[PDB]
Amino acid sequence: SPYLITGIPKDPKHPLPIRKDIDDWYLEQRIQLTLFVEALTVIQNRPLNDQLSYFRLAGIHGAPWTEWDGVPGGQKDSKGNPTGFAVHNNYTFPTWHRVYVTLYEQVIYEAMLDFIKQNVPQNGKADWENEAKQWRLPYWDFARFADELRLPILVTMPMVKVLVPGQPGKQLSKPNPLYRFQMQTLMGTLERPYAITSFDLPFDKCQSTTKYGLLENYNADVWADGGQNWLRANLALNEHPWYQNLDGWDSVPTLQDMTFRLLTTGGLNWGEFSSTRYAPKNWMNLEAIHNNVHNWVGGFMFSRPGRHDLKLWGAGHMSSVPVAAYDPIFWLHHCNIDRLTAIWQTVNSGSWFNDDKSKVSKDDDLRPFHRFCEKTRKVVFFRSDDVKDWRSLNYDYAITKSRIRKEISDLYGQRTKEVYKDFEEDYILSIRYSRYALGGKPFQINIFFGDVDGKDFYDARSQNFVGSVFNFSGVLSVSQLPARLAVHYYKKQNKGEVPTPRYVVVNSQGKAEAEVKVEVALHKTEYRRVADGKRAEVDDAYRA
Amino acid sequence: SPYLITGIPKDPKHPLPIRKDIDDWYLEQTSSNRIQLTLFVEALTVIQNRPLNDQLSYFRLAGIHGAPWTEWDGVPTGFAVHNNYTFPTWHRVYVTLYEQVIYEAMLDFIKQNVPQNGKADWENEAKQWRLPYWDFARFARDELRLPILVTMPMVKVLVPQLSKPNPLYRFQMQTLMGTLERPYAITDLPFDKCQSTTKYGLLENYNADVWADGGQNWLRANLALNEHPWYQNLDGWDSVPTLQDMTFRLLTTGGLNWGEFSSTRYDAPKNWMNLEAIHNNVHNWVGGFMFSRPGRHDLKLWGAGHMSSVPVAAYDPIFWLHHCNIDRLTAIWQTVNSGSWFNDDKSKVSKDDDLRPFHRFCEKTRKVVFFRSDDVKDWRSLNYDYAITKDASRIRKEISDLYGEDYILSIRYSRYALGGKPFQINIFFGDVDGKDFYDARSQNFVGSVFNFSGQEQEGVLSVSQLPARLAVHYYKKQNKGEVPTPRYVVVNSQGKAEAEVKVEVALHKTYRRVADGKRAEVDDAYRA
Ligand SMILES: [O-][O-]
Ligand SMILES: [Cu+2]
Ligand SMILES: [Cu+2]
Ligand SMILES: [Cu+2]
Ligand SMILES: [Cu+2]
Repeated sequence: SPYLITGIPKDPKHPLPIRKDIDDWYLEQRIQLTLFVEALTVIQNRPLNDQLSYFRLAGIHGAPWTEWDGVPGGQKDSKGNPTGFAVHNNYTFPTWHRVYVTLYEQVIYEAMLDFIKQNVPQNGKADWENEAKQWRLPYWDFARFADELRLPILVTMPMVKVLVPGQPGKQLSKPNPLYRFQMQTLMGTLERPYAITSFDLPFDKCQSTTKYGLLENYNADVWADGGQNWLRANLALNEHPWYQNLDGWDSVPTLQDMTFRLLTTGGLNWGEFSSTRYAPKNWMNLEAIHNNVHNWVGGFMFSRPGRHDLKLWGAGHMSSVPVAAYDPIFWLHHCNIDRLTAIWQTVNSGSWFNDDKSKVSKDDDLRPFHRFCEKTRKVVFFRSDDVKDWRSLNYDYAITKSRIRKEISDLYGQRTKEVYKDFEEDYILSIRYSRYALGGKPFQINIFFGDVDGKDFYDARSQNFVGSVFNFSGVLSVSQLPARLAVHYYKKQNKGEVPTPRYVVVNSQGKAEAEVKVEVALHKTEYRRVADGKRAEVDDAYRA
Repeated sequence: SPYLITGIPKDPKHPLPIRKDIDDWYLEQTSSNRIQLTLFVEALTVIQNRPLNDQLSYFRLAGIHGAPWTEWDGVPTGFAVHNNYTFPTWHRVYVTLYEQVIYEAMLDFIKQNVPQNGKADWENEAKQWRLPYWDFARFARDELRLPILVTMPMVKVLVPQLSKPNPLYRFQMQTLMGTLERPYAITDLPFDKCQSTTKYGLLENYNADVWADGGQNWLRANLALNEHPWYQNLDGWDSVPTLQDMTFRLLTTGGLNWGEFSSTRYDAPKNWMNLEAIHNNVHNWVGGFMFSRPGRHDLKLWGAGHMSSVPVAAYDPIFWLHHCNIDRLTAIWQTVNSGSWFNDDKSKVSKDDDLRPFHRFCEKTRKVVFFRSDDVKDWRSLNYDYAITKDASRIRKEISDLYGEDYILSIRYSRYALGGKPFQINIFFGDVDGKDFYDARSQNFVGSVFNFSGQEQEGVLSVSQLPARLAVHYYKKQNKGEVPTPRYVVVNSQGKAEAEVKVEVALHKTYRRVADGKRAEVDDAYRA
């Protein structure tokens, strides 16, 4: 039978339960924690031929590009480009992923019920079923201060203590299914047709998902499980201009600034908000922010030229669209992207596929996700209008359940406001590029104000770095970066002059790509364009 | 009981088998017939899963060294010898104990898992296997590194093929070590809140549940292991890892007596480069000892772990691989200093100390007695060897191949300067950054001395030596030829500077003292 995606079934006793912040949810805890851990462990341990195994569910998103729920799987097109179900660089990006997250949530809920049926004693039946019915997939608030932004506590824990129903007072420390996804062998040697086999990282050599764990110049057996370098990921997540590392300047995490802007800027239409797909004012979009977070969580650079004692590179699944869904944090990230969509919808209530560009895609089938159309009595694919109201999938968020503008400021606008207040003008960077510029491989666009260090053009530790744009998806693509504070620093160092944005396109070997076109400009409001960007050159040894 | 320690029994098919470099061995084993690798993985797994009342469980064998300070083998401060001249010999017997237990567990594994017609092949491999050593001072297969196998969470083994958790990656118990059953509970750093050993995994500003298993930050460990002067960070200067230089010097410098070579104990200065001091820094570099740092930092390079901590270091499986190489360095030095064995007025006293709790049978009396140092002067009597000492005629050239005006830093300190707590003495040439006085990334950093401890015997202090030739050469070039006055900072586990700690630091040149060290002030928020 087709798998009909409904969201968790509606119980009068459980009216629109909320998806909680995963750090809040964990800190308060332990039946729901036990349920989620036990259910997800079962799901991750299902066989490859079980379509509701974790592997096959993550598989929907990308590699290994197989069928799912009876829907033919993908393949490389005539361009040489892998074709799968997930939508990137198009206006259905938020709605495709809305249904995807709901699928995952529903499968977990059903495994929770099966866990209760097999493991909980009569005394505890109804309480445990009650918690299953109130549970919803937690979100990771990547833009909320945990002083700094952080990966969820639970994601950084290799083991988690759970309850043992029937043995009161007894708890067990179990492998945490949110920490990593581990298979029984290297993903490159799975049974056909499931092997993860173009990609520029050795994901065929991984048994487990990893964050920053893949580096060139280590034994290939290290890549089987490169570990969870969550401290490194937290560092990347707190990216900000380089000058803010100097004494006497305050910092603001660029991710939080971007998210505050995304949620509070008015006058965007759906097409502008929903996607990177292409007034530079309106280029700050959901998908661009989501792309940078993918990069910062997983890492995308496998190597770096030269010799470096401190090694800040390292690659991992979340930066790679074909395999990102295997990392258990993928779903928590997309749960928050769904939350951000709901928030924006709530404060932009008429802007639903409302422009001439996105209207073309409004009625796209969101394959492979089935539902029953009661009006025609047929099994059909989800469409974006079916999930316009996320509440018809029987979940909500606290923030979307009157005080939403205040809550946005309180969660994402306090630091920005505090530091900006020290300086009444805004500056932004516009960035436009082609996701195909490097034959489909990912790349990072880094922008600098002032001289670029030809051996160090990578991150917030690089002299004069201002911000990055990550080409996750591998028509054009756009993004936007805050630039106000970095321009102020530059003006201070350079007699008030406005800086020329300088950019470098960095590939997964940490080298600069000279023929990837990027259009970068600096804009000002008391927006007008005030400087045109230029490519910076790097050292000979660092040139692709 | 008693458990008689003998080394692996002699087998005429296996004359004096060598303890191999663990990276070479792992590549031999994987580079399909991985029988020795399977044997070591499976046997150490079984040993790690033995119960606490089994004195041959991993926990109890590690417990000999320090916490939780219980009996072992009927023998009622840990047993481990530190800051004394029996440091190399006590640990020689300890490593042999570990190796023999694993071998016996290998035989058990074969009896349990190998079909009858395969047993001879598998037994042949067990009998050839010896505990591999970690060559912490050899460039790994550009830089020094933790062993390949220590950095792998999972390892593929034969089923007499299958991926299994790697018992060399961590030691994991089923509960937090603070809650174990009396008397075994591990109850400074929150080691009671650990279920697993960790490298750099304990940081203060994170949820305590993170500490249950702080992970294996092996990239950070590798960075520490490659410690060298800050200036070698700059374009386009060449770098030399201090650990490799120290090791080359330890092995090639003639004229030390056993007392000088064997220990940090100080009851001149050119002779303060000793085995125990190098071993101490490696402990720090593998595990990390700083739990916190004051002030605002984007890049967080601190974090603490078991290997930096005397009472719990033996729980980390790399402990044994590190001590295997310390034993190899002893054997190399013995080979090139053959007349120097507890043979000076200082160390002679300690030679007949019983190496408790380790039992052996005396053939002269047919009694069970304790090991003494002279019983293991010849390590081959324990039926193992090292390639480098089995072929001794070339030893000088191999040492050079592997690890190879002079200026040296001398450092004399009390292990109990902070009441027994660990600390790191960092030395600088030039101005010190009052908010960054910690490592190779800190401006003008030259090198560190780690106090591996956790009051000192009257009249007893500790010494170490650091290479300084390249660092002085740089500072003079950059500073109008000025010979640098060494500046020191004594750093505690909170990343703050301990000003009420007196250390004796001095710069010597070919040796004559040419400069006296001074304590560097740091920012107020960074002062202990
Ligand atoms: O979007 O993954
Ligand atoms: Cu996606
Ligand atoms: Cu995504
Ligand atoms: Cu010891
Ligand atoms: Cu030691």
